[PDB]
Amino acid sequence: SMMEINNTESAVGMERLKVDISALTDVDQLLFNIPLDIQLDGPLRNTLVGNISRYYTHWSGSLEMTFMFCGSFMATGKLILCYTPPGGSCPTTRETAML
Amino acid sequence: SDRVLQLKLGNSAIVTQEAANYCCAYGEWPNYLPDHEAVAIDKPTQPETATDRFYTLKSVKWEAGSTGWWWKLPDALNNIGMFGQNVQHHYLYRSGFLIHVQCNATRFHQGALLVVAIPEHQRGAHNTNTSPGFDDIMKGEEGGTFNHPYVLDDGTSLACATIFPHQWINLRTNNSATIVLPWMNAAPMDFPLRHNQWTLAIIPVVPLGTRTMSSMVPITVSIAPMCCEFNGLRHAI
Amino acid sequence: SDRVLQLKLGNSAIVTQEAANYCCAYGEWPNYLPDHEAVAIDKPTQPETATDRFYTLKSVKWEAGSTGWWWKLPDALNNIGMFGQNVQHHYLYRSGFLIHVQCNATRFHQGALLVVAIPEHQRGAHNTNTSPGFDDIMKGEEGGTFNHPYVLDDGTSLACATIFPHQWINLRTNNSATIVLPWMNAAPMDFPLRHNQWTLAIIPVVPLGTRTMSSMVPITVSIAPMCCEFNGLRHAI
Amino acid sequence: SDRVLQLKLGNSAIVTQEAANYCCAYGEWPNYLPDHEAVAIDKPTQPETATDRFYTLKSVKWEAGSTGWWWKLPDALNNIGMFGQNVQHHYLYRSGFLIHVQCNATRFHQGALLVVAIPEHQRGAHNTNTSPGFDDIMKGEEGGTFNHPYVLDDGTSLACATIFPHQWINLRTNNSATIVLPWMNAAPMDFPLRHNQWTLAIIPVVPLGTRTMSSMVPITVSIAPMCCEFNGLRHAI
Amino acid sequence: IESIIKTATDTVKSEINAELGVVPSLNAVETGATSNTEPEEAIQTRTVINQHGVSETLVENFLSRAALVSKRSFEYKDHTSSAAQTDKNFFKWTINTRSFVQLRRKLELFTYLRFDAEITILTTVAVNGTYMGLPNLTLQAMFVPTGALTPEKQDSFHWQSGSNASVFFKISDPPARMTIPFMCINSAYSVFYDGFAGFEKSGLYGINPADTIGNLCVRIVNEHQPVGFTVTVRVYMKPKHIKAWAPRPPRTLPYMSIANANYKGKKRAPNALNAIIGNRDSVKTMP
Amino acid sequence: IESIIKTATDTVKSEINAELGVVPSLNAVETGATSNTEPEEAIQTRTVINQHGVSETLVENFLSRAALVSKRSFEYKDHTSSAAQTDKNFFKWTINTRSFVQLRRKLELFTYLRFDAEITILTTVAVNGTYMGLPNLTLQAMFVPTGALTPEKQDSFHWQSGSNASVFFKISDPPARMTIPFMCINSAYSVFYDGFAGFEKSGLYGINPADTIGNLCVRIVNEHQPVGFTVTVRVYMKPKHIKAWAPRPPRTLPYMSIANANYKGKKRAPNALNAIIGNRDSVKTMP
Amino acid sequence: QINFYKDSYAASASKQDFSQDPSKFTEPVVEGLKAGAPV
Amino acid sequence: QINFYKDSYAASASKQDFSQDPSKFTEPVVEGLKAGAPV
Amino acid sequence: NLIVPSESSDTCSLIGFIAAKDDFSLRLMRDSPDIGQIDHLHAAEAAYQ
Repeated sequence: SMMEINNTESAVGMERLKVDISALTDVDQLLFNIPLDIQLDGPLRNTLVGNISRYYTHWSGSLEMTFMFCGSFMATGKLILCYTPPGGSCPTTRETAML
Repeated sequence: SDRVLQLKLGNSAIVTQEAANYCCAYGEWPNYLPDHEAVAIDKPTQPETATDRFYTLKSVKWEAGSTGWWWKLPDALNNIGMFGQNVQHHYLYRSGFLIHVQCNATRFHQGALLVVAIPEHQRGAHNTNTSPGFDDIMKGEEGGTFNHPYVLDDGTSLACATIFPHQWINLRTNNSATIVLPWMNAAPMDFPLRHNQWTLAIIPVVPLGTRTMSSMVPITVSIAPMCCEFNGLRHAI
Repeated sequence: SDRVLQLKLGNSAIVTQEAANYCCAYGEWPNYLPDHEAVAIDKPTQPETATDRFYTLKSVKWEAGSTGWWWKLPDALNNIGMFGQNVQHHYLYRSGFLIHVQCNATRFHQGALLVVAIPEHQRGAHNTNTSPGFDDIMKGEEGGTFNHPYVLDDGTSLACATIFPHQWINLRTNNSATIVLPWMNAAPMDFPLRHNQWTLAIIPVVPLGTRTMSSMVPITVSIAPMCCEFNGLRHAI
Repeated sequence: SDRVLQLKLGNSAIVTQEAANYCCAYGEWPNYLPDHEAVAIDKPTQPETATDRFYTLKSVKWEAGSTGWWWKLPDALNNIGMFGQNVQHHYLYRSGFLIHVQCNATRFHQGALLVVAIPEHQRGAHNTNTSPGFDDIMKGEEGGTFNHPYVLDDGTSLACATIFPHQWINLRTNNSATIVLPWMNAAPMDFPLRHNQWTLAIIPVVPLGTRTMSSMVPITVSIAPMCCEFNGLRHAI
Repeated sequence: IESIIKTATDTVKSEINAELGVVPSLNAVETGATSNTEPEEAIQTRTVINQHGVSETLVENFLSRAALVSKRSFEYKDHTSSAAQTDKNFFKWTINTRSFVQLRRKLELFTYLRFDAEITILTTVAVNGTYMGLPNLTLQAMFVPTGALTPEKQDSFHWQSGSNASVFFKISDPPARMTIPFMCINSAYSVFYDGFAGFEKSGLYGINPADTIGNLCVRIVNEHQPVGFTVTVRVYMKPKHIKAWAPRPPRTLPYMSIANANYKGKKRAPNALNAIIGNRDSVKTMP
Repeated sequence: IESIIKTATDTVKSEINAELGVVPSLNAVETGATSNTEPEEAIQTRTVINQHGVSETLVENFLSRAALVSKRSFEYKDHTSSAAQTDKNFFKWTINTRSFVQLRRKLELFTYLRFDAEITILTTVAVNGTYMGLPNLTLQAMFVPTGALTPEKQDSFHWQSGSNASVFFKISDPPARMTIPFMCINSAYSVFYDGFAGFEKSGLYGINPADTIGNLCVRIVNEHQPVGFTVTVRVYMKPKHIKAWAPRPPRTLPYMSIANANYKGKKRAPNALNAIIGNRDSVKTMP
Repeated sequence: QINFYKDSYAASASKQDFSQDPSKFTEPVVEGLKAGAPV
Repeated sequence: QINFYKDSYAASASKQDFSQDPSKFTEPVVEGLKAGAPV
Repeated sequence: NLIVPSESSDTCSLIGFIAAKDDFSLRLMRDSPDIGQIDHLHAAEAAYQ
């Protein structure tokens, strides 16, 4: 089920469920990041994995994030989707995140 | 292979060349009512090719500021063809549905439609304590428009609406969605004019956008009832 | 079939949908050093998932007047992650490499990249008798740029450089190249900070050109070391 | 027989000629995490000779008014060698420890060191309600000094501290103590930078005394991690 | 393929994977299917024997929690000079699971439900006031079905209960506990009813007539004391033998009425109409 | 060698012992081992068939004693003109085994514990005052886990308890008794945690986040009487099905806080900082 | 467990139904997808 | 003894575990000591 | 990089989903922090009138 990754101001209603990506002129650039807090009011809260889990206190197991690209057919592109285990802070450069 | 699909029901066929591996709702296929589940004791009529066939609704204009579209079943078909005449002359109906939704555009258009079939979509109104009236629910063949598609017009969420039987029309991948609905009720048959059991919802999660020549892109809905039974023959309304 | 490819090493995966049937260098696959070929008698460390994984380098801007790009292995990875820490703390290394090069553009762009892996690319300077210095060879993660890509910066020829393990990224056919390099030396293990064994070279034989909207097209290099062994543990430099 | 002992781990050996029949903590030997006890599902790295080896800490000066010394594991080793680099680049660790403590003097010196390994030595402060801060607990390679070794700095007693895995360095009998610690936690793996599981404590129950020439007698601590596993690879801090 | 899952699934060790034609991490959301990418196919895993049971997320256990469904304080006194709008030693309640939103959001995670209702009735007494002690009052909770007549007074002849099921219980006793069967005239309760109750177009929207249980009429069997008491009755429903069908998105906006599914949302995020999750500065902003 | 010991060991008769090479009474403490000198090897013993059982020093029996863990008097009255710092017909309690030092010193004889908690709740009522009698009040002890919301008032909507486990009990009843399972996310409770709770360096020292149980919120379900009552609730924990690991020296100095292991010691011996055993005149002084 | 009533709905909660079929919600498509083959 | 609950942690205290291994605290050394032979 | 031609829309969109896997497990049920009433659902008092 959909994540509200675009939980920002000036994202009104159904615009919150999508992340608009554009052509950039710098390399290795960050697009978005997802706070993995389900207990806190973040992008994972109003999901089927989020709402049912908040009736419970403890949780275990693997999560899968699926990203559907909704550009045109003539849109090409390559993304990297990094998951960083805790212990540090969040990675901000792609050199740091692909580790 | 799984991108081409011909759906033949009755005297109606639909071919499509960008499909997306059609959805059977809850893994279930439509059947007739078996004898161990029947209630109404009279012999049902089963007009097979006369009703189990694709009925094409009026197309809606997919536009820039669109919120969404919804049709309630069998209300969208209660006045079309021989399915509509069997509804008006009988007290009970029982059918599953084969919904095929069509929306194509060029390879320079983008957009994503959530084509979701919602069982018992008991709608709510906005900012009032009054329940939705009869004319707010029973739209017929025209269908309705989502007031707030983000909450599915019932206080729930569009985000979690993928728990229902759904497909997507992503314009870069496919141009059609097909959902095969079984009978979905608490009872075996039902009065079709005061109860809708499936709401077909089509929602722009990603809006239509391109920078090429701005043609009209519509969204067309073809719904085939499947395994129609009708009980309690009387006059028409 | 052979146009899609997922490369899973460690905690890293790379999917690509326009591949070109990846290259195994000289028909060889990376292995660990066997006992009948070993020299250094101490027990090696084999950090399997910690080092055998894709490390993504900094992307380079494929532009109009580009001559080429080169990265020397393992110099490009001597300071990245746990592969870099094992290099700094050990005297000997032994690994093969899985290089995946990414470059996509639209169906209106043209261009051809020779993605060639050169064993022992002993460079030369231009118009001087002086050998290339340390800073002209050991560029690290940044890599270098071909001064004269037509002669491969060593007096040889770009034309005959298809004798080496190579692929092409022709933008109308594919958007990725993958070369699987084994251990390539005269000795079994090697000191990684004073010897490079593979040079990944990416060369514009056909330049980038289109008449559509001029986006930035970069070239990204992901290199996975394979079957890493390290011998001669000490302090770091 | 049981007074001589060579401990070979990795590229490190330690011989001692006055040993005292080394201690296995709770009768347990270090192992790797088995599949029926594992939690983290990714493949761990097991750098065997790179991390399972003796790391020698800084020696402390056994003096006349000494109260004691303590090192917390793995905090004392989180920044040493390839064990430290695996700690900084991973989220989880799992290891046992082989602690060898060295203290020799002449046959005219006396003294007794309680070399005790304390699981989960949750320290306390003196004469305040404030918990010990981060800099009061995480001393790193330097270690700490007992404020009140008689109560083990936690309100308990030094007298009953022989319930823990311990040995003694009595200078008339031996000059070394060796304790082999297994994994000691409630969970299978652990975050090494916010949790210490073993505290090596060395305490002067009998102080150093002689009437011969007053040399410096130090106490040296060599700790070998054993059966190191690391999970959750990321960048370093 | 239906199978009996008592613990969570185990993980198998996996190797270096590099194969043409095989892209396990690529998917098609457009099919309407969830991604079938395994952890073994995305990273290199180890063998994990997983012993974590799944028995607490069973729909039986998820719904068999006793939740409050009704709550009335009503004055127990002489009601001669009292208003006609006031409860006069008794009350009536049309039985529904919509009045309290803890149970309501939980039951609306499903389209159809079939359960037996274990009904627990708790009674509290409190003096209006001087304080003299709490009386051990006897209460009658009578179950009046649909079409049967409800009492209009406390000494009425409807409390005779020749066929209505009454329960007579005291305040000092343990709380009165019965079990209402699966009572619907259909094979499941319609938690949502996309339809109208009657054949005329003036019928109510959103309530199945099959969902109609009836009335719970509770009186104090005692005659009134010389002083007044505030008697609070709390009714607790605990579903059991649950079969549940066709799960739904949870209610995100605050409820407005028990009669319908109308929404307003909160004034700001979270749980507002145009924002369900509270806002951050940008999509690349991490707290 | 692990073996089943149900009674204490027997004594065997022994003879005159005079043998070279054999010194059973000489030992090496430096090895870290306890002396293995037998009574048969030190004196001449007789045969004693020892029938003394060991079943009362079992860790199960040593810890399965119901001990007090919580205690609150709180006023049951109308709380309109009361301070915000006062308990207003309800209280909250973050559940811990550190507040009372009888159980705390006993549980801190071990490093790790794994037990089920049999929780007994005793309630006492007393009139503030004239005396008129004690009311049979109904209490709700609701178990609020970590991350769930706690009630802020006595008539709050958190007491609806759609999924929280509540228990409704009266003062005149026997005390309310439940069982909390082994609740930790690890395989044992860390009685001592040599570490920090968060990933930032401002986290608390000495408390495992896995050790966090939650909140015990107890209210009086009754509305307030015309007079005031002081209601005291005592919560008793009884560990059961105990597995215990790695025993520790007992706490000798008096505790200072429930949050840590800080020490001051008494002013003089016994149990002072520089003297745990009270002093005698000399080591050769016998009372 | 203990049920001394003549009606079978009076019994305690039946908490032993460990059957699952997630594929009626996660794979409702007509063609069973492979593990790594493209769709 | 009497346990009419569906959860096995609800049972009474299990006071029948008479296994001991004192040698993990009293003889934790690697070489098993003799009775009278010197160490 | 996101590289589109001139007639495609220069800004493209992603929709991110999340599920759990079949090794996922939940325990220790509590009330959900999401829902909350304060006073007066409409027609709730009319169920007593």
